[PDB]
Amino acid sequence: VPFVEDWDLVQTLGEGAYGEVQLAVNRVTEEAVAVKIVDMNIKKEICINKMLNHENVVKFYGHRREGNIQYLFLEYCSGGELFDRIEPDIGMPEPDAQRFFHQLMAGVVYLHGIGITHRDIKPENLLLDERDNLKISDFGLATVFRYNNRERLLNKMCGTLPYVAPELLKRREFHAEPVDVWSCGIVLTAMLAGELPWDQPSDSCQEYSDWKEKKTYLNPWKKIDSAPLALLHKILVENPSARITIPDIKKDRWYNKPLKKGAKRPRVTS
Ligand SMILES: COC(=O)Cc1ccc2c(c1)NC(=O)c1ccc(Nc3ccncc3)cc1N2
Repeated sequence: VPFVEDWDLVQTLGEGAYGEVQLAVNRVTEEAVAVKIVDMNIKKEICINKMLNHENVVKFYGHRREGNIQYLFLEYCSGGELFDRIEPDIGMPEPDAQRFFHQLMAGVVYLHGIGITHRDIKPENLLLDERDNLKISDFGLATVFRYNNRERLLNKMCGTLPYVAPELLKRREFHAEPVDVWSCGIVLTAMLAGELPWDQPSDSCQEYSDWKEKKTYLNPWKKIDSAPLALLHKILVENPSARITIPDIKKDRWYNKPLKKGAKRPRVTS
């Protein structure tokens, strides 16, 4: 009973404009949590976080206000960022990328199902727990696109340019779901080639023009096997209304290709 509410801040997990994130350890139980410290947008992040409950979404335990400073208690992910599992210019083994992509789809399906769009999917925002289970992180740019079963079209510029869908730069209004599908396709590209295909998806970007002209003999596409590449051809489609939806990604051949063995379990012989 005494001291269970006490947490020691043992190290910095992240720093930025928002403030900082510290790894906190319970004085009594030694449970590890991530505490987001915002100097003080944050009201919306907390409200969205209160809605979330899924195995592939960073869990929100609660918040505390100490005058001006807000403390967000979040699920600690000991495996760090997916970003650091991507070898520059190489990527990672295709069965690992497939497993992470399955868990990313489960997370995004969940959020879209409750009418939430993350709006900044990228490997820095995809964390790994002790068993390498992927968790969608940081709902600071997230918003509600569906309420009372009515879709709201988005118009605000949100995200990170290499991961943003082309409609965000070309259209005044756009559907939220194809934008998250697109960023997931860029994450899959990064996992399989260890590089981003373009600085941004605009016609003034030579690499983006090459892709629309189907020059897949060029990098990063040359490093990707034909089966995951065929999926990327359906995701990285400029027209968001013609882009593949998640129910159709779940039917894709590479998505359902057996590649990955289960977690290595202890065994003996004779
Ligand atoms: C001491 O470090 C380690 O042992 C390995 C490590 C490194 C970076 C992160 C984590 C773990 N885990 C997080 O849960 C984590 C939690 C939060 C976070 N950043 C956020 C920023 C803003 N909002 C939410 C999360 C990054 C994170 N990455």
